[PDB]
Amino acid sequence: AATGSRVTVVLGAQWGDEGKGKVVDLLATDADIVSRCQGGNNAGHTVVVDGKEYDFHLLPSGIINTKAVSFIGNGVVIHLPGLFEEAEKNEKKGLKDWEKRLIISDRAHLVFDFHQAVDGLQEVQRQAQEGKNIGTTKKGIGPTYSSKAARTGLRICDLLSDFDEFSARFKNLAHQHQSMFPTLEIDVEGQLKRLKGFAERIRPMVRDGVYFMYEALHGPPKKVLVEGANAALLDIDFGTYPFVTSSNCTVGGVCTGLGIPPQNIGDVYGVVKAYTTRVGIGAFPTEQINEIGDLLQNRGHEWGVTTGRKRRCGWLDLMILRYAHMVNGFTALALTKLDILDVLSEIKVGISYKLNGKRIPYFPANQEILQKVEVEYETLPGWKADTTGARKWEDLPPQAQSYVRFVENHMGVAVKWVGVGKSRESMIQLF
Amino acid sequence: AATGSRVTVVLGAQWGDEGKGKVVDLLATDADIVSRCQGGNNAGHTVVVDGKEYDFHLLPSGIINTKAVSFIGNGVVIHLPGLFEEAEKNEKKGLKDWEKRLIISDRAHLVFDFHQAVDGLQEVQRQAQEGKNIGTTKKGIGPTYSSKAARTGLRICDLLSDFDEFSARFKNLAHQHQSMFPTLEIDVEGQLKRLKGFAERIRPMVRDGVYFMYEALHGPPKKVLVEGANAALLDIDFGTYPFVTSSNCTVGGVCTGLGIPPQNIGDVYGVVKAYTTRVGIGAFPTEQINEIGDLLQNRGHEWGVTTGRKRRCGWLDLMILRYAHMVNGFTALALTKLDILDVLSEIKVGISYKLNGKRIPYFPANQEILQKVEVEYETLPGWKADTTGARKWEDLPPQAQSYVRFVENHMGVAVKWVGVGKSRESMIQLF
Ligand SMILES: Nc1nc2c(ncn2[C@@H]2O[C@H](COP(=O)(O)OP(=O)(O)O)[C@@H](O)[C@H]2O)c(=O)[nH]1
Ligand SMILES: Nc1nc2c(ncn2[C@@H]2O[C@H](COP(=O)(O)OP(=O)(O)O)[C@@H](O)[C@H]2O)c(=O)[nH]1
Ligand SMILES: O=P(O)(O)OC[C@H]1O[C@@H](n2cnc3c(OP(=O)(O)O)ncnc32)[C@H](O)[C@@H]1O
Ligand SMILES: O=P(O)(O)OC[C@H]1O[C@@H](n2cnc3c(OP(=O)(O)O)ncnc32)[C@H](O)[C@@H]1O
Ligand SMILES: O=CN(O)CC(=O)O
Ligand SMILES: O=CN(O)CC(=O)O
Ligand SMILES: [Mg+2]
Ligand SMILES: [Mg+2]
Repeated sequence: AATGSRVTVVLGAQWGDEGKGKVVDLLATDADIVSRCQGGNNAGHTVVVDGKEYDFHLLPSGIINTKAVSFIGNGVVIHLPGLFEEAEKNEKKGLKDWEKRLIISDRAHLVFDFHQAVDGLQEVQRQAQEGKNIGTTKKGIGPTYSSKAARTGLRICDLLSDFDEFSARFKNLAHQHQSMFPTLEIDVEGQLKRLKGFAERIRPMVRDGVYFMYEALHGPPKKVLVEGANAALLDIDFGTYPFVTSSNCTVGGVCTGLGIPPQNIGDVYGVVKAYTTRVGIGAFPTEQINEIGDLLQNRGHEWGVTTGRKRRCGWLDLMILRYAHMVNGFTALALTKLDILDVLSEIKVGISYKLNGKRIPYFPANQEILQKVEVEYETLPGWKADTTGARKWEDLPPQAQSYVRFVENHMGVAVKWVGVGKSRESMIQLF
Repeated sequence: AATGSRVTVVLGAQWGDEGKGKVVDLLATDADIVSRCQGGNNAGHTVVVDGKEYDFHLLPSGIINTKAVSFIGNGVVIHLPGLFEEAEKNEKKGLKDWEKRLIISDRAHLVFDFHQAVDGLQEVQRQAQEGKNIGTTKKGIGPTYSSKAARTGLRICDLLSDFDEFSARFKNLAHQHQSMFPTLEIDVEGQLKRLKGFAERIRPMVRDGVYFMYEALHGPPKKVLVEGANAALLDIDFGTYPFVTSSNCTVGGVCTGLGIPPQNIGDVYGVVKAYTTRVGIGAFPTEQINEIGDLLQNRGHEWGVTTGRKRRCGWLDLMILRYAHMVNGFTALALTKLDILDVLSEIKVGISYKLNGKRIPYFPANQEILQKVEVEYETLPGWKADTTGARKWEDLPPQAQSYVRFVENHMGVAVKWVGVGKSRESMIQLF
């Protein structure tokens, strides 16, 4: 107890959009603190409660919980205009006094308008050069994380300190990018002015996140929830590089993005969609570009919560999941969108990859090798029944139960939740 | 046990060069695997054994241990020429068959010659512009971590796959930098050719680090040691930004740099020098630019193991140490270079900072605020006796013991080791 309490973590086990927003929302009901540790607003997390639906991006999904404090960690890159723009969209949905329960770490880096603009330019440039780009959300996430590493980026604490100093580096940073993209137009005083405004708006919410989390973990017992963004296979280190996002979406990102030791990390839940989706460029072994893909894409309403882009769809892929578990060490899983499969007579599930007629011993570090593998499946029998109404383990029909077990067994991790709808109550807790 | 074994970690608690090489060497004697998780060869870790001295940079310090396997994780950025150049320097010291016990993660990013060249240029540019630069080791660490985030950098697996594809992106990446520094000269085919050579040299050592560490942690019990590089206050997120290195030197870096969950991290030792040193630009509250600084710098032989640069010296600083503990959650400490203090009649120790005559509640996120604080000290009585010979807790004289306790008490972390020399046997294990 001297060490402190342990946070609960919700992580994406695939290529994002697995249902982290829904899982976090569920768990956030009785949490004292809900936080984001990495990424920016490239994330799109959907929460449904009482017929009311919200789409969060920078705001932690537990922001709707009026008793809880939503915290944005130092690992997150913030675009201030987008933040308020987002918060103000949810005001119109009933989000009241959110600015009263939102803490922002003063070490978080800032996404500047030219970062997003550079994001665009770099994509058009890679496309109109090598034929294809990464397919980023063009939210300037990659550019801003690149300025962070370079140590040229600015942080919250910078914006709130002397503004004349800030403006000095801001002008200099901008110029640096214009050197990358001469055709890049930046309204220095224009943007810089708005920034000056934002400073006073955010100021009251800002704090030292390190002391904040530390004090929280060692003071009277509290329940802290960490909302992962993106997912394992999108991890800058472990994902399908270079077709990944620019932050560590894996468990280690919790430590680096909030400044807490591995001794303060409790349960780490892996959010697993019953089938796989990917939005953007890059290998997708079980991708189904056919009638099956369309049923999944359509029945699942698979379109970017952030870009409106239609997501690619495929069968469940155990190779990526097992790989994800090796890096995150999930304590239990949340198997989502099981109901999407209610209508299939049979459901194929990828179990291994084969390159030269030979099976691969492990998930390829080289993404191109992945674009050449021939996955071998395990056809399972559908249940052809509506499960959207199930609320208990028994409500599920026989073949639905077998599907959950198939997942538990081939991964070696227990399924603690089963999603059968997008609304908070459309959940089944198995233990 | 189902989860697996837990690794032991050695981290720097200050601004580097605290003695991690000496601590790792000590602990590596009976380790099965010793690894690096972040940084590159900007690191300089000194090991002394049997009168024989080694200076490691990319090679894990446990490389001298012939029974153990030295592993370079995916969080590390490698400059191949420097790696062999380093390994070949230690051959001339008796390092035999090292290439037989060195594993290299195939996801590690590559530092290219132009990265180091860009490092130089950027420094000269910041200096000859705003008056001062960061004071990097000019090993191209910042530039290569910036290419990683941008997803433009290349990795081991890339170098070893099709070389024609590699060369394609290599040429493109180079051009990108020349756009940053037009005066930057790159011998594409020249460098690219050498790279082609290195590929075959490193190839046999490369492996999938994720599967490697995973298998190691779950197979028959083994002892894995993780050698941190740089230190807490140099952390890209938590250090004295922008006067920091470009990787997470804190505990979370172990998870992201090796792909292991917080559940596989055991003891995390903080290496603490009895006084503080910093090499490069940036705030240094207890810095002693005087006769005291010279005695410390001189008696301690404080000059860069990597750049030959004379390190800045100051009294011990508890503010940074306590802050370091908040982020790393040290389980025990290694108080090094206690013997350097053998001659002082009294020893001042910084306990808090004061900005406006008022004490600060916590370590400033803004580094400039740090350049304005007035530290308040706690003068302790020296022992004025030679401790270089002590090997037990009792050998130490009264005032030496009080110094160790002062540290244990003001940090809330136990000192498990006390350094009284640079040789492996010049250690005292308190428990
Ligand atoms: N039918 C159904 N929809 C679900 C379920 N869980 C989540 N969803 C929806 O699936 C979508 C997942 O996209 P997204 O919100 O981006 O996931 P996130 O980015 O991981 O938070 C959302 O529109 C959710 O409402 C489930 O169990 N069943
Ligand atoms: N006298 C003395 N020297 C020590 C002790 N521990 C380490 N050193 C020396 O202090 C220096 C620390 O620099 P460095 O090797 O860069 O530390 P690292 O980068 O943290 O591994 C080395 O030259 C060590 O040999 C100690 O207890 N006493
Ligand atoms: O540089 P970026 O803008 O991050 O784009 C890099 C790649 O990563 C993808 N991507 C980024 N965030 C994603 C997300 O987040 P959530 O699960 O939190 O809703 N869900 C799905 N895909 C996501 C993009 O489509 C792109 O291929
Ligand atoms: O971009 P970089 O080349 O990393 O420089 C950024 C800043 O970080 C410092 N620095 C980097 N590695 C260091 C080291 O490592 P070890 O403790 O492992 O031996 N020990 C001390 N100082 C170190 C540099 O002096 C500089 O101010
Ligand atoms: O929910 C977020 N994503 O799916 C990203 C996007 O819309 O591209
Ligand atoms: O041991 C490494 N450092 O001290 C870095 C340097 O020499 O600058
Ligand atoms: Mg989403
Ligand atoms: Mg060193």
